[PDB]
Amino acid sequence: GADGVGNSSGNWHCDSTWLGDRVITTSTRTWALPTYNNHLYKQISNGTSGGSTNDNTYFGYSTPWGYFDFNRFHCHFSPRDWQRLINNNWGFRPKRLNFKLFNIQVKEVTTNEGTKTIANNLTSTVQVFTDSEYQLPYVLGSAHQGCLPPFPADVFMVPQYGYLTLNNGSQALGRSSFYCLEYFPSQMLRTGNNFQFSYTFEDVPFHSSYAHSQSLDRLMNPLIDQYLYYLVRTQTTGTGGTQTLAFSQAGPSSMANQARNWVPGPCYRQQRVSTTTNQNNNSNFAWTGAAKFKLNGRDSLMNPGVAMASHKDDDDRFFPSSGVLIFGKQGAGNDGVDYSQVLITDEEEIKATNPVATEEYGAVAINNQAANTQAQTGLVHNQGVIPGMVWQNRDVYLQGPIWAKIPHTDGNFHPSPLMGGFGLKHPPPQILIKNTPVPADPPLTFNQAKLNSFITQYSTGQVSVEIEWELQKENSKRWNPEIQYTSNYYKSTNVDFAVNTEGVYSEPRPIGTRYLTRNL
Amino acid sequence: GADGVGNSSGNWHCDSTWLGDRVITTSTRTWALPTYNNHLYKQISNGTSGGSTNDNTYFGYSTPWGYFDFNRFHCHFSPRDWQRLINNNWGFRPKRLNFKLFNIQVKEVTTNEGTKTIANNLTSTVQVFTDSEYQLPYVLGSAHQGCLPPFPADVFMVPQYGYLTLNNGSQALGRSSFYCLEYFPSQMLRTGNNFQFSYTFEDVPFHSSYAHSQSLDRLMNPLIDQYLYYLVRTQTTGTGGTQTLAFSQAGPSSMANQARNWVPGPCYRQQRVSTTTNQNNNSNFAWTGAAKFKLNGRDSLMNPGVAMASHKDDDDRFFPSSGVLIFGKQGAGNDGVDYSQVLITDEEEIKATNPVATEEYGAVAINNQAANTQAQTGLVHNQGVIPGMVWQNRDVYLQGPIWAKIPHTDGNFHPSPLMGGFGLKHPPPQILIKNTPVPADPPLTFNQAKLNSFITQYSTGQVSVEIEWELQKENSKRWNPEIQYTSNYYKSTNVDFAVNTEGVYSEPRPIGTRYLTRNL
Ligand SMILES: Nc1ncnc2c1ncn2[C@H]1C[C@H](O)[C@@H](COP(=O)(O)O)O1
Ligand SMILES: Nc1ncnc2c1ncn2[C@H]1C[C@H](O)[C@@H](COP(=O)(O)O)O1
Ligand SMILES: [Cl-]
Ligand SMILES: [Cl-]
Ligand code: NA
Ligand code: NA
Repeated sequence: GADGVGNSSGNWHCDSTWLGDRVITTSTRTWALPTYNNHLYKQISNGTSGGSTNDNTYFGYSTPWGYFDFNRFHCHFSPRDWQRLINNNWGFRPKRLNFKLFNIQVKEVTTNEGTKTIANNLTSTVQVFTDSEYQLPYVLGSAHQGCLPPFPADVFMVPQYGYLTLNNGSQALGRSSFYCLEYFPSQMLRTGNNFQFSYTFEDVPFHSSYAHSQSLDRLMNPLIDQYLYYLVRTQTTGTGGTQTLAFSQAGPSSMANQARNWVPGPCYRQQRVSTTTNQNNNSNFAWTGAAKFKLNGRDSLMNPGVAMASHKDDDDRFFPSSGVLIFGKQGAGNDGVDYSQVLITDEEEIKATNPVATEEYGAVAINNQAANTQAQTGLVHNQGVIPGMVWQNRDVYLQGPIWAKIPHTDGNFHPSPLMGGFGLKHPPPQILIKNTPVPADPPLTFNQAKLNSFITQYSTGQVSVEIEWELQKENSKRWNPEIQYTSNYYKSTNVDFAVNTEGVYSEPRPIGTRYLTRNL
Repeated sequence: GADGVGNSSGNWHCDSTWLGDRVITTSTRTWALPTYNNHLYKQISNGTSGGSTNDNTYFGYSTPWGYFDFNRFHCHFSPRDWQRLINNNWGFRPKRLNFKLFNIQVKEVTTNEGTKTIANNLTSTVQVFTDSEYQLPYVLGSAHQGCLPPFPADVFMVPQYGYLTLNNGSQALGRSSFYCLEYFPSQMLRTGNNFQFSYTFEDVPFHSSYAHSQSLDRLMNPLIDQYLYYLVRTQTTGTGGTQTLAFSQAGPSSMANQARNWVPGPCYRQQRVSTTTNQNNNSNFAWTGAAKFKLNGRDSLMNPGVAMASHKDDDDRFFPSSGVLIFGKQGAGNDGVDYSQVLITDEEEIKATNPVATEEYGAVAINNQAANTQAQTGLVHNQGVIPGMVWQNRDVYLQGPIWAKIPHTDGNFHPSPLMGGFGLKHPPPQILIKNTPVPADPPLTFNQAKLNSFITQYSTGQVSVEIEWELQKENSKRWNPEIQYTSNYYKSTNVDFAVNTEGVYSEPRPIGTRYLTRNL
């Protein structure tokens, strides 16, 4: 038969294939969908009143719908695969994908007298649809939990969909928009029924898997001397102290002086903090210290900020308070976890072209030099883009994000997601799922009221995401061995990126993308 | 319909057909699959610490998967069939096979208040796949229990899959590899869904079902005398005792002296032990006595060793402590069972070309003979292969193993499984099965955690293995009746290879392969 209950409505594909440039990832996981909001759209707001501050106010709605998110690299990549990709390519980018939902099973749970039994409702349905026109608030790219699990074996719960609208305090404005998912043409399923579609990534720039092997400043030959001169002295050396103009040709020895065609990238000052406890000043400056941007009278934290080097050499302990991504160690607590639990990423690789996060961009003269007045200079903590700058985008990690929807705005600049990734105008459409409400027996005499009693049930099934990535091979003529991600030989009680003695896959550290080195 | 619940998704084939050389075996058994490891991959290690010795240390993983093993002769052969094959062929070998899984039924068991009920989950699925590329640690050929039952009627449990990786003590090394079965493209089934495939055995040498009827030493005509001489005496006979060189032509009477073109096979000394209790020395030399090979600082027992004759004639009671296969009598206990329970196989058939297990290979001179110094000789307990050797491989039994995967190594010698069988580089692929986890109702509010609650269920179904064997008929011109496996006429209370009064099929003794005799 075509579609029956005693028939697999799809298969399990979890494979990675490398041919030439194209690497194909395929993942399958087993999901479970709870009933959300008792089949109800609820208005949710957080007020100014009460303990909560004004910066955490919001207005929105929580829907009875769940959504499928695969926006995390680890979903499509095995740790071993991530290794192959990082260690041999100068870049890569998504090309197309394929989604599938199958072997859907709906169960109805009954409880009597502390006795609980779960069996099948076959006639029951499950609704699915894609926001192919992008008419629904984009949830994804907010780094929200609920993406497919990293380990294929694990079975996961489907995230609940909800959105935010313009708000003043705990109130909404005239502008704020209320969306109803049901007002969307969605496809329905019964077990033996399957859903699926395909999408093709708009053209996007290859991510850089290469870390520079020349600093922006050191772009010139040591042996030669520039044909240009610079002002070397305003005053005669020694006792005389009489103003004079002396000019010198910037040479190899005087490298700093010599003129350059390109200058470092932009910077927003980030407060510095040291892993060692003692060094830090004894105040709770987590918030007061941190850089932030104020929008509509509300100050939001600048996380994770513009792309900047985490630390200057040998300052490894240092990190921006808010200027890097942080990943919890497995089993880590959501609130107030200790330092040991967290994995603080490090973006030092990009130090060569990008400004250090914790230091000034540089200095600019504050006044005209005078016969009486002395020259002055001021520091640059906040530096915007100017002609001649070059820079590197923030890195993605095996457990990082992949893409993000570029806001539909009149304009924007270098729209590469600040958390790292590919910026798409038309990203993979949001996939929405929901269990169709099955009413409990209605009262015998007609009632104008809307039914408030339903059979309790949840659904389960497999999901498949297959993505085709385009690689960009290395062309380096570097004579010496390059740096590469490896797993240390030395013995240990547990294996890296494996299950422990209890059956708990764990990702020991974040894994960057740039190991291979390319010239500037 | 094509695939429905009320439809047999396969039939029962249990037949043997003989045409010409080709004998075709077909078996079908009914299996049951329990849930394994609560749907969890678990890290398993045995430590140096505690009672366990260092030689029993290991590191590995236990998977939620089960595997189908047919690697035992009795599965495909009826005892009567084994008889026909052994009693009329000089050899045979596997040619191709066909596997099938069908009539899959998944049951979900419920327990309330000490009340247990088992019914059907139809929408539930079962995953299956073959390691057609050999990317998974090879379990088979380790003589592990869990192969299809010998008796067709019996219903069996499916073995759990698990593997081992490089370990130091209870720790893993950097090299050690962790495999995830789910990362394998596997096919899913619902009842009315069936799986199946075919494989063809790489070319392999016919097993020898023939026992030699000439000793390697006695390969020459009695009547004739060799045209070659040997050194018969170093000293004059009688009183004189003065050195002289005397040479004689090796004749029929002096058979031992005469030169030969071929010499016996290799040997590793095996400690001798007698079935009679009194003869044996009163010490627990089971381990201390036994020969062993030390790998990576760990001593493993040499079981079952190289192929060697169990005993010289009339030494029938004797056997190598570790140098023969042992099969438990039906109902025999796993640990510390008495001698009566066990069936100790006997490889005396091969004594003619192979060295006796318990005796030295022979002797070699230890020094140069001297006018003053006397000649000396030393025994050879360990003897490696040298030009001119010929030997017989170890026999397979009706309840023995069939093939084994030749380790993917740079080199090897005469790669015939030491436990007996056919050595294949690409053996029948491991067949992996697993019940797909069906989650218990999830909590209403999204949780980042991985689901830990599942409906309890197991599966059942029929399995079919069909193998085509190629025979090699006897060509003997032997005038007298040959020895053959028979069942003794004399009355008994139970029939050989039948069920007893309780319904317990039992294999009374091991059944060899070599009865027919061929010349050397
Ligand atoms: N990841 C990503 N997504 C979307 N747009 C991006 C991305 N990275 C850079 N850009 C911007 C930068 C330029 O404005 C343009 C490509 O020009 P070019 O001269 O090639 O830099 O796209
Ligand atoms: N059972 C089995 N499996 C695999 N390889 C085997 C087996 N028996 C012997 N051999 C080896 C011995 C030789 O190296 C080769 C066949 O050569 P020949 O001159 O025919 O002995 O194969
Ligand atoms: Cl976490
Ligand atoms: Cl047994
Ligand atoms: Na709510
Ligand atoms: Na276990």
